[PDB]
Amino acid sequence: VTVVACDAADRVALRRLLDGIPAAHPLTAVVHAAGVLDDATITALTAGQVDAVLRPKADAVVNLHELTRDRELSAFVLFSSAAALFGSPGQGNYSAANGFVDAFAQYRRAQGLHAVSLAWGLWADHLDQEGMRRRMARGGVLPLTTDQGLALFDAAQLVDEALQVPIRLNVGALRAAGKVPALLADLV
Amino acid sequence: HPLLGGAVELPDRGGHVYPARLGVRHHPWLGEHALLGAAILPGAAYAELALWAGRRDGAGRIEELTLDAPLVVADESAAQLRLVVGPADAEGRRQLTVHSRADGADADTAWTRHAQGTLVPADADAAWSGEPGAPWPPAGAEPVEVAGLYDRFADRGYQYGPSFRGVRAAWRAGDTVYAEVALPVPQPGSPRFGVHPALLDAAFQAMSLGAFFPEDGQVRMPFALRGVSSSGVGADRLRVTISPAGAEAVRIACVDERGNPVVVIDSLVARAVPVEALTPGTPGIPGAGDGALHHVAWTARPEPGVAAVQRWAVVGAADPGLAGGLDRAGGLCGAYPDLAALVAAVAEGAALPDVVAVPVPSGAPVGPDAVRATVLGALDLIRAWLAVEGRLGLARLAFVTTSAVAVGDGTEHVDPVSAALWGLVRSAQSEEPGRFVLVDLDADPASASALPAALAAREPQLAVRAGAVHVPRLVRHRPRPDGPLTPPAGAAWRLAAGGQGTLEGLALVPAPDAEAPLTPGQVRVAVRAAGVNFRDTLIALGMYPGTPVLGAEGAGVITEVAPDVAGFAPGDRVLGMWTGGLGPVAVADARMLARVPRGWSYAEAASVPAVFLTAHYALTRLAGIRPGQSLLVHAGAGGVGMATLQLARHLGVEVYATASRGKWDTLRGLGLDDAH
Amino acid sequence: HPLLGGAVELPDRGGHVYPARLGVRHHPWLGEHALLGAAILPGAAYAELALWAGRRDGAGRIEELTLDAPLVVADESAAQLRLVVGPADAEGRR
Ligand SMILES: NC(=O)c1ccc[n+]([C@@H]2O[C@H](COP(=O)([O-])OP(=O)(O)OC[C@H]3O[C@@H](n4cnc5c(N)ncnc54)[C@H](OP(=O)(O)O)[C@@H]3O)[C@@H](O)[C@H]2O)c1
Repeated sequence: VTVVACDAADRVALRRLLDGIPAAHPLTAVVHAAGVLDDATITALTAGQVDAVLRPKADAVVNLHELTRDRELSAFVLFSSAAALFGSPGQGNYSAANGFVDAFAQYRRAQGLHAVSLAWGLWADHLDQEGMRRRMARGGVLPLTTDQGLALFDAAQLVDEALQVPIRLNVGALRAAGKVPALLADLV
Repeated sequence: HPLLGGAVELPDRGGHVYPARLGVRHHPWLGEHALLGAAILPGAAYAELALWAGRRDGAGRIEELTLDAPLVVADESAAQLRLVVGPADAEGRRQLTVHSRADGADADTAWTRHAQGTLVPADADAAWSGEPGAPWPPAGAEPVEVAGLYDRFADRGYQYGPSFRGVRAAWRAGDTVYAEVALPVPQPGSPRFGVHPALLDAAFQAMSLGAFFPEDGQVRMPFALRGVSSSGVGADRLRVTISPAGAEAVRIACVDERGNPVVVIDSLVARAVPVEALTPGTPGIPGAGDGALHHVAWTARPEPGVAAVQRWAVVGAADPGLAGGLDRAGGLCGAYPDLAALVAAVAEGAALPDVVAVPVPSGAPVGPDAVRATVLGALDLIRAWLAVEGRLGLARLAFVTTSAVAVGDGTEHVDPVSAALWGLVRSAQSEEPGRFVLVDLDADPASASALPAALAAREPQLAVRAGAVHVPRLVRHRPRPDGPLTPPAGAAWRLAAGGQGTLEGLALVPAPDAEAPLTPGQVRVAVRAAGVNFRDTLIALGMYPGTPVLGAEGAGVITEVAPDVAGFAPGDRVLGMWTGGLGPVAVADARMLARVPRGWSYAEAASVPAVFLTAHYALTRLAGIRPGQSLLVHAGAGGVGMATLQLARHLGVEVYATASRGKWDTLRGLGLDDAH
Repeated sequence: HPLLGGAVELPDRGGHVYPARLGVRHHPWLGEHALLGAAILPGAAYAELALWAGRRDGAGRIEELTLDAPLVVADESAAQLRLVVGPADAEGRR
């Protein structure tokens, strides 16, 4: 095991990382779990606030895609959010980054490359996040235990969908209160 | 007290502290009260605690009791609860707060506050007890259908376990409701409740048995209780009277079988349950027991029975072919270069459009630089649209992208850049509902013509494929005939003929003989790809139950090696010939292997063995062909045919060959004349 | 602790409560400190309690400790004493 200081969006730091991987044990797979939150309403979100959130998600994913063409990855996994699919309010830039990631897996599967985007629900185990947990609960998302979250990672490895949504939903609580989003209408 | 311990003294705030440890193993009924998938403590439980601790320290009446956020009961080792009693003020009144924190949690994690209220002295001398003889049920009360009530609560979200299901009869009488409740199981232990929180909640259940609440079909819990005096002691069966106190408040008066007033609530107010206020208890899964694997499903709409129309205003880069589709239906009111021009034209008397369309252009390079541009431009535009004054703002803002999503479960290409805008608006739709729409189009000009129909569909996001509108829906993943195969639970498995004689019968089946120990001369391969011969189709067909093994060839990475084998070691990329390679694990003979050339894909590698070995074995070892000889190759555009032509050109062979006249381009490209 | 019991939890003020029962029969020395005819608890006694309970809940140093009025020790069955520990503020102080 190695731990490396590397901003995955710094195309020179990542290239300097990959070049320093042993030749007898070449890279064969990637699990992308870099992420940054910086929340603000549409009328309030700034330019740097956008750049700051896309940088780990979109800017990094693209570098991993272009710096590894000389290697055929057996797995290439992208962590997204289910707020990209549902549209969690006050998180426009976060949704844009994670929506780019979802598509960038569909964009690799089209080319014949391994890829999967996982639009995660909410995990059981922080101020920028303590604001989001509030907004994912307001929409009926419930926390996924640590083991159960991993089990979905495992089982999703067996399914040939470029985009998959491991999530736990309190569908009854939205039907009760009448706040059912259109996307969820068939789960009642 | 069955739950609380001794009162712990408090000099600073002045007063007492009643501790209590909560656990389902200690009190199995603590979980048998649950709403919408969350096992929680009923509000009725906080009342028992208050009337008991309050009678002891003078303030036996509750002036007001407020509930802030419910306390969920998880699995064994539930959380401890503490009640605080305030000091006696100038009038004898004492404050109250209730708090809970997860069992064993650290001193640095804080406590959640669940209840606060105010207690007062009250004398029971005034109206101690009633008369034992008034006709109860009152004359003219309508019997209430109690049959199967517990199934009817469940359907709405009142998930009540064996301990609270005790409403056995009831009657409605105009404003008021009369009902009898009784604990399903009496409590046999000498630490007993005066009135079980289960029996009180059963009384609370009887509110939803009348018409006290709006017909909004949503679930309601106790939120605030005012003027609660309890007099008697030891009541397991009750007779409850409920009248409306005010317009939005009800008064509850329950007696024993003999008419002795046990408790009276001067006013209870219920309030709908925030969905926010839940954490999974997993009693009886009303949704998602432990979580599930979902995927979006684009499902095509039926062709609309009639032409649909809106007023349309196209603002910006008019993709060629788009305006033609909108104008067919007669909905195109104006083309404009930007929003600023539209705003002026309409103030100058142009048509107020139902829909303002914003054509997002494809072709952006898939890189960080163009994403910021696409986002920040949409961000600036949205902010411009919300500042639009007048009736023009009421129009829907339609972002019309090109292949920004994956409609079909195939290899559908996508534009990740546009899908970044798609996500920005995705959040914007929630912040400002009804303001924006997303409609994605393929490269078919026919789809531009379905765009009116798309916007005859109040869905917020939409996609059009070949002039057919699709709407997205999240869906729990499940196996499906007529769809992709699902590999078994094992790590090792392969593709195998089902024996029914059909391609539907192909199935991914466990393959233990791959995992098995190796004999000499063998290796085990973590297969990455495998080739397919036309013979492997014929095996999939044919109705004999015993069929040959599918697969002949492949490439992958070695995992184990027999001790006699040299020249291959764990970790080496290899291609070769082996049976049953249509799965992630295969055993192979080391003789029939080769190292994968630098720079090949596993697919390129796995394609080669069958075709070139057959063509090499035949040209060189069977026919012993020499330079200058002539060769005929039937089906030269096929698999083994192409391979034969490539070797034959290297061996100095004059090649003639046949193929379908449409494949002659493939032969003339392998270096053959129209005379050949 | 020879005098104090277990820390009793407090959600409202936030923090802990250390109870203790005082008695000359339990601790004969509690009376052997007296000034001008009054057997009392020395200020030195309140310091021990503070450094012990304080080390356990993070704040092992006393910035300031003020004594308002002495506690007299009468004959057998002396009075109970309670110590309260505050919640940790923005700087860790209690
Ligand atoms: N392990 C094995 O058993 C093994 C090993 C080596 C080879 N093979 C055989 O080699 C082939 C490999 O499969 P593949 O994917 O590469 O397919 P393919 O052979 O490349 O394509 C089929 C060819 O067969 C011709 N053909 C034969 N009968 C025909 C008919 N009635 N009508 C039209 N065309 C006919 C076609 O002529 P046109 O050119 O005019 O289209 C076409 O070129 C299989 O047939 C396989 O049985 C099997």
